[PDB]
Amino acid sequence: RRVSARMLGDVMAVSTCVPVAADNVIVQNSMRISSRPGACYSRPLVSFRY
Amino acid sequence: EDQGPLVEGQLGENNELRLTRDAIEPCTVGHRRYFTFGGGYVYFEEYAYSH
Repeated sequence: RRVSARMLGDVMAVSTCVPVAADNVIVQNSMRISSRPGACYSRPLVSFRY
Repeated sequence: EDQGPLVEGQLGENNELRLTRDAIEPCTVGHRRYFTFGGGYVYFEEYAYSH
């Protein structure tokens, strides 16, 4: 099942993720960081509701 | 050997014994890590051995 993990050394931990419908998610028209010129996010931003 | 002197080292992966201690990282709050040791594991919390 879809889960998130992080190395706990030689073993891994796991947490169950909650699903979200597609209609409850939207991508912004731009990524631009007006507060810091020269810095750009590597992935697009999003806004959603559970 | 059974009668040999004690050597300084650090544990590694898959029960590997490293002779150099250089895997230093900044201390993080709420530390927690299992590490393979022999046939089982060794539990650590807040960088302190547990059991």
